[PDB]
Amino acid sequence: VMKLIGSHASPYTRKVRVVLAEKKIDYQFVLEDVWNADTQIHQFNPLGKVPCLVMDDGGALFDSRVIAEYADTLSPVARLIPPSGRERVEVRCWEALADGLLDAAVALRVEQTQRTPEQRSESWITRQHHKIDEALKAMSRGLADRTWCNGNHLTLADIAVGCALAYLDFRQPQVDWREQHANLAAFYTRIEKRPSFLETQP
Amino acid sequence: VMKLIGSHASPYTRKVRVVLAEKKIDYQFVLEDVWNADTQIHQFNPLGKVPCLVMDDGGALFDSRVIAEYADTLSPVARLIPPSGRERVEVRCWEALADGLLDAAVALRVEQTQRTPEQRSESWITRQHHKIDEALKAMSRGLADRTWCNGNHLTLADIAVGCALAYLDFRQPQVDWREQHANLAAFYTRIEKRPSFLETQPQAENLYFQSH
Repeated sequence: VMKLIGSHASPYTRKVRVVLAEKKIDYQFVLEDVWNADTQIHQFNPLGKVPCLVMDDGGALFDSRVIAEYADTLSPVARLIPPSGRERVEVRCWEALADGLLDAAVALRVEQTQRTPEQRSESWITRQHHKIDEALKAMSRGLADRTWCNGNHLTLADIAVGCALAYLDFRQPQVDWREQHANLAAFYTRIEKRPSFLETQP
Repeated sequence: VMKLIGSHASPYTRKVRVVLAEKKIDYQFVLEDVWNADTQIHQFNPLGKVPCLVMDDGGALFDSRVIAEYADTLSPVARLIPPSGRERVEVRCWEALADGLLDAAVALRVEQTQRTPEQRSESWITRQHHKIDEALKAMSRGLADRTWCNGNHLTLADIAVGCALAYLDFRQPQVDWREQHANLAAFYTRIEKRPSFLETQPQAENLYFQSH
């Protein structure tokens, strides 16, 4: 049974867990705290980050984009990444946009947990908030009046976006993205009802 | 003609520029300082980062992984990403390992340029150095005795690793990765002489090739 090393809070881990649920791939979830000085994560991921997927042969895979892509090939249930052309690049770019919102949101969390008050930079905080604001605007423009991010079915784009919006609710709950972007609010109301999202809340 | 927004120093931009050169895809390189208060980057990439590839119709693509992947499809010259199976995933994972080394080295550059001396965190600096150390060990272990990271030819894996090692030479020269890992030193000697690498050195930021 493949092992996924991660945490319940990690939104990049959540992206992978939603993918695995949507693909109906069996796995064992192994919890690790990567921020603790005595973490053992470097035995498996040289970058010291979660998620990391460890196979039966002991092969380790990372990061979340690589794992999600691999998982899509492992099972015939759902079609999360289009095989080619315009649709594939669109889906990859949506994943990058969502991962970039996560990067900014996680940076804001790291600024509070990994730096003392004297080490914190208000210009850095402002900069990450601006990225989140701009990413949300792009997601809203991109989705427009459509049900799905790309094509007419669930893809990794939807999963990635859903994880990003849910992570804002969890760690930046004062960011009122629903008020600014009604289509993203409606999108999330739909996606959060999926069992894959229900079973992977942070 | 597509426009690539980037900087000479940016190693993620370099990865894309190397890919574009290997693929023989024409593009216009548009220099941008994303750290300037007057930057225009958010008019193209909502994340405010380089590289960003802008198409004839104004459509914008990011990040470097997505751009490199798209670029491999645009031309029949070389195949930088295997179409499937085990080889594709291995190449994607190699790219993530190199990009993660870059993430740590860039985090160090940000700790220098975006934090005052009073704000700098020695624990954060140590953490990123540990990631670079561990990434280099994995790259060395993974490459072993082979000529290329994956299969019998240059792939995106080799390009990404090359840009990472070059980026350490450029911003972190005290990391003696050559002395630590003989196989990486030999790998880099082979890859740095490729025209795609020669034409994209971050050191070209200093305007040397505009001298007569």
